[PDB]
Amino acid sequence: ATERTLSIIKPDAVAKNVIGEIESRFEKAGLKIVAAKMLQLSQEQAEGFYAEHKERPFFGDLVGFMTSGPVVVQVLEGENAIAANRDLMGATNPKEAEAGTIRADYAQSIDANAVHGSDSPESAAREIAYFFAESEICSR
Amino acid sequence: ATERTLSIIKPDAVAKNVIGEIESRFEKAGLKIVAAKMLQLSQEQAEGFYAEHFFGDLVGFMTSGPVVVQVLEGENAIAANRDLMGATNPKEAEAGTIRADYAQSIDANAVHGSDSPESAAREIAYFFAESEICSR
Repeated sequence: ATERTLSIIKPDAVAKNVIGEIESRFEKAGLKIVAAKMLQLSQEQAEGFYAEHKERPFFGDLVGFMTSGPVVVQVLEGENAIAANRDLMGATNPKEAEAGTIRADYAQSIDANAVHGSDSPESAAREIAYFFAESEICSR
Repeated sequence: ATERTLSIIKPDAVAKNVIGEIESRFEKAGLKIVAAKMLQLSQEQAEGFYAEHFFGDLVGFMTSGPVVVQVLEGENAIAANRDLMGATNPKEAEAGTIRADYAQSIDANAVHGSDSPESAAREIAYFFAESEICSR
């Protein structure tokens, strides 16, 4: 059945002005943007969201980047969306993503990998709540 | 000059999931999405926004479903957004313009766009706080 997952278009993608194309990959895969907003995270906001990695070697560098510029945080909804959005995205590391994946077409380095998406139902619920209030989401 | 303008992707376009295609239109035209949010407009919100004004029809459509409100920035953005959208009525908009390509009627014309400098500032400020617009 249908589900909702969190997707972030990251600073690097935002700065390349490729929001439309990426957004079209989602839409044309059958997923619908049911909640979205552009913003710039703060040191604290980035750290809250990525708390899971709070003691890994790239945490400091990740926070830096996810806060370095604006992003489009958004909720994608559709049939089996969590798994779907992962298929669209490709490997976290761009040099491993099959051709045609957002991460392979729009990014070079794992630092600046274009997009984020949730990896499970449990993190999908957590992440959506982090950035959106239920009344903000306009299921359609 | 580098101006800003208000853009809305109206319910009809959002309903058919073409947010990508229209967004790519602006970006490729040289415009930049410098602030955005999806949201369902309430009665007052729509009436509030359409302050300088069939009215009951406009309001009715503009609230029939979710929309994406946003600020576009870049050289001559206000009129470029206009030349891009095409004529307000799609039954007359030149081929290629957003409205001809996505729009059915003048009642559901896919997009909206600050019609002037004075209308832009008003329109932008109504939906967005300055701190939600991050130029680049």
